[PDB]
Amino acid sequence: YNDLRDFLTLLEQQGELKRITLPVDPHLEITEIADRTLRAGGPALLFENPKGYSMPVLCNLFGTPKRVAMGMGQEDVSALREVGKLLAFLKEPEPPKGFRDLMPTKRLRGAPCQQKIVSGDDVDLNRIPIMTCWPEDAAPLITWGLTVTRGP
Amino acid sequence: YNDLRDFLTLLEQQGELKRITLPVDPHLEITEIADRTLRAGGPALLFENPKGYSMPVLCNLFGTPKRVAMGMGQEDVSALREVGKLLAFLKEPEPPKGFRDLMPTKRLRGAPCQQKIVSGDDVDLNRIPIMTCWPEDAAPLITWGLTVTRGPHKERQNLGIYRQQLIGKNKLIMRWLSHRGGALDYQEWCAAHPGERFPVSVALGADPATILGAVTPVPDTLSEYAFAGLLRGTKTEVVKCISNDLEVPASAEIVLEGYIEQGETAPEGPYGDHTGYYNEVDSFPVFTVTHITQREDAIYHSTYTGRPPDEPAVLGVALNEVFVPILQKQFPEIVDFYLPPEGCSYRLAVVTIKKQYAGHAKRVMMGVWSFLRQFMYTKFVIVCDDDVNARDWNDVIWAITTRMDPARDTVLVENTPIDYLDFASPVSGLGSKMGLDATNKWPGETQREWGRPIKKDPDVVAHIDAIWDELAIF
Amino acid sequence: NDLRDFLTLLEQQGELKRITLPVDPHLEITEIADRTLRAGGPALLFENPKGYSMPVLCNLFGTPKRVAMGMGQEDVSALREVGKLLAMPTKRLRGAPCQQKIVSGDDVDLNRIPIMTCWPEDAAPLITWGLTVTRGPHKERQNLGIYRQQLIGKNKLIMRWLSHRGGALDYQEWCAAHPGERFPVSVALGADPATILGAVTPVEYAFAGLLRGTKTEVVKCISNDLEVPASAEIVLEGYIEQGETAPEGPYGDHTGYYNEVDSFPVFTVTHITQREDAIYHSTYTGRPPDEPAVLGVALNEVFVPILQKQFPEIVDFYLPPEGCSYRLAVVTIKKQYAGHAKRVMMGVWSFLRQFMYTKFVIVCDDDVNARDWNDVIWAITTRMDPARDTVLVENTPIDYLDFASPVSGLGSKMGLDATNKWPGETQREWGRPIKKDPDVVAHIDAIWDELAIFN
Repeated sequence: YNDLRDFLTLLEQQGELKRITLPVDPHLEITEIADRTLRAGGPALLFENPKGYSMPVLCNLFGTPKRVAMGMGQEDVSALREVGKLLAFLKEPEPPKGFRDLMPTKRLRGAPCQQKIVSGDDVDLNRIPIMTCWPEDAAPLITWGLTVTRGP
Repeated sequence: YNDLRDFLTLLEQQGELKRITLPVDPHLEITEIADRTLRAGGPALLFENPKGYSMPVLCNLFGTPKRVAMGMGQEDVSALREVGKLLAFLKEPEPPKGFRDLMPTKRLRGAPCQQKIVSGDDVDLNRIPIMTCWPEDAAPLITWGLTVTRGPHKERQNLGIYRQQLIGKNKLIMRWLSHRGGALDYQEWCAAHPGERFPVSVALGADPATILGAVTPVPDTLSEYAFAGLLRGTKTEVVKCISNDLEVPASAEIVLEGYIEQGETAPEGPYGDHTGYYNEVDSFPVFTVTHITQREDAIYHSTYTGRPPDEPAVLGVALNEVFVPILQKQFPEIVDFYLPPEGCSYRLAVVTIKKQYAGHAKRVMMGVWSFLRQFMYTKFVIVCDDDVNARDWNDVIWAITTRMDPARDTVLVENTPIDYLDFASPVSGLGSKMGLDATNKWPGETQREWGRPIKKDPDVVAHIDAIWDELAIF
Repeated sequence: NDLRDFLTLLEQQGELKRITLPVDPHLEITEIADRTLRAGGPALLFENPKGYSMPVLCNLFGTPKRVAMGMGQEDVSALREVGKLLAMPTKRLRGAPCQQKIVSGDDVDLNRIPIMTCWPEDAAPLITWGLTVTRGPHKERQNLGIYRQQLIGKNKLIMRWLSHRGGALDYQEWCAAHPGERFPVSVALGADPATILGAVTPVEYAFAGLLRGTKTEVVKCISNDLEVPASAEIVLEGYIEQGETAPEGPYGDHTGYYNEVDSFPVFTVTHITQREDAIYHSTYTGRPPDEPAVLGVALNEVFVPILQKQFPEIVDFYLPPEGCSYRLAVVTIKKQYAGHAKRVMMGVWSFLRQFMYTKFVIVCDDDVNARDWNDVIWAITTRMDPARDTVLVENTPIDYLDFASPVSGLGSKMGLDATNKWPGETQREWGRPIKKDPDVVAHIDAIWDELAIFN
């Protein structure tokens, strides 16, 4: 609801989340487990013992239409239709000037995403359990994470 | 503004109206005069001396895009775009229940359209100067006048433009071509109350807004009359009928009330329409007029259809100016969207976009044949870049001929839906469409060095643009 | 008689407007002439050209009625008899008016002439008209031909010889017979309508003659033997030094695109024999239609009678300017059987050679005005079905310079059968056109004035 953590506690309650405390390698091993998992329904996976990393790797979060729906505050694949109706309506909010005579972003000061910080000299990306997907892949590849940019 | 009369006094002041006090026959003579008139700009015509009738015949009202615009409280052909923006916005008024937590019709008691009344025993339609258009036409035919009907269960009512043949002193033919509008309310009433007569009313000479509202297509999320209100600025004043609950505009000039006797039909004799050819005889429902109500010194509004430029043809050009923005909102690449009258108002369209990638032309193509319902029957689409005037055949032909390879750049798709009356098709209601993009070809679309087009200097076109009037060339 | 005389009559008919306001021959005249032509508009005489003395004549052939008067025929469709004619010298005057003024040596200076620039990206000013005269080193018969010459010096123009036959052929042989010797050349600007017109027709000086009956008058050039028209407003007598070739920067042409760079012979001007109060005559070639296109339209009338001898059913053959006056054709005929339109189609793509490169052919019935898009589109949209009425022939020969074809010199053509379909072609009830009875037309005809509709 408010953040990812809350979404995972919700899913874990609904049996939609599984924790693999067993040692797993983020180098194409996580994909294999995730692949089989997704290929058979399967819950979101949370590997808390990645070989050589301290960060648990969370994947296959939206591996089911049910979970995708839930992630949108609907908890029902069908409800997605209501989201379509909304999208349509949002396109034309106000009328032209001729016949017109008839949800802000809450910015905080502090943020949990800035609890731990490192910069410049020491910003080793190698500390993050970035995973490799297939045997012929070039190198580890960040796959999620929304890139934010602004026009000039 | 409020009623037709006011619209004509306005036009007459602006030199857009002319009164032919000379004796003229509503039997194909008015058409001839109107035709020539419309074929050369010409004002709306008001014949106040029809041979054998007391009602002056008013025609060619929307014979110019200017006058069509004015009739919509805009007084500018360009302004029509604002009407398109409005139409788009009206479609989605309110959000779904899920995320929701974050212009009425002024009915009067009395009405000038009911100043004079006759019914049943004496409802001679022969008194009205209904005009005949072409020499081979079957008989006099009412051409304007919005037909009002109501469904057997829906409170909302529909306004329709159906031509009506004169088959009796009090019988007309109701030609409901479409499978919607009044035609739907009838086949529906027949179900809900089989055998019982279907109520119908036709209003002749209503305010330009109610007329144009009936013409322009509006979303089912709004009543025809309602739309007229936005256009006009004020709510439209309607009034209850006499033999039914239907509502007709109170300022209407003449109003015909009656019914349609289930099963009663009649062959709609040949008539020439927009295509410029005669329609072949066909059977249709017959409207029985039990009541004729009109104003004092009421004038008969009428028109005609034939080889374009047509009275309706120009209305369509003016009406297409409103779709442009509705079309652009969907395809921002579209610069201009035009449908030449010569192409029978809808049979051909020219689209000019800002090509941003190979194969783009095909998208706008499919777009035209699917987006809006008023362009599903057009069988010819030409796609061009923004350096060509979609409204100038010299520019379009140049494009077709210089930046196109027939076999390579033509898209033919078969067995698409087509107008039941388009005799030129292999089979009624089924035909093919042709798309021809004449857009500059990009690498991939071609392997040759494309030509560098001549582009006029903006400042020069701007200079002689000012000194132009000083240069008394014409 | 001559140019000066043709302008008189033309103005006598309200077909020639003098422009007193100062207009710049640098693409400003073009912008004006271009609007004038596209919308009817009479010939234009720019009397007050910016930065120049002599006035500028432009767009005199921007209307088929002017091209008609340019031979006293008054009949645009009178060239048809000329075509049928395809089955008389000059009068070499001694001392012509076009020699009332003469200059030479380093006194040439072409910058003094108001030669115009047509488009904002054009290499330099260009001489669109001009009757280029050349005498081969063999026969005593000189050639004409119109070639555009780019200004590249106080007395240097680029002689852009298009094909390899005609004026260009001379220079070639000449270099062979007389290797290393300067090749005489001259260019007349302002010859009478009959002369210039005849200059642009496939058959040279004789043709112009027949166009006016009486033979044309010529005059020996002051620097060479070439005989230019006596009625000329100004003559450029010079030579083309062997081996001297300058690059002709990009110029917009009749197709409405810029032509890539290319090298051509350079005309060295040694003399400029003009006349007192002489005017400059030129045109412009840009996105069609343009002065030259609407002119070829009239010239293309000499082929109509040749096409009719072979295809009697053809009622009218037209090649609108918008199609580069050769790429698209519209033929109206008196159909006599199913599939008739196809026979005509291929007839267009094969009979005459000058027509075998028409990319688009539209066949219609005689009740259509091939020269009226309101009638053609009507026919196309009301009597066609894209699917079966379109003929697409592939891998055929086409303009080597037409970059729209997939390959140079090879591409496809499209035929449009917009004729009324008959029992074999359609299997349904064709429509009967709305025809008006003359009695009612006649009536309002006699009443039209009374009805002060527009008065």
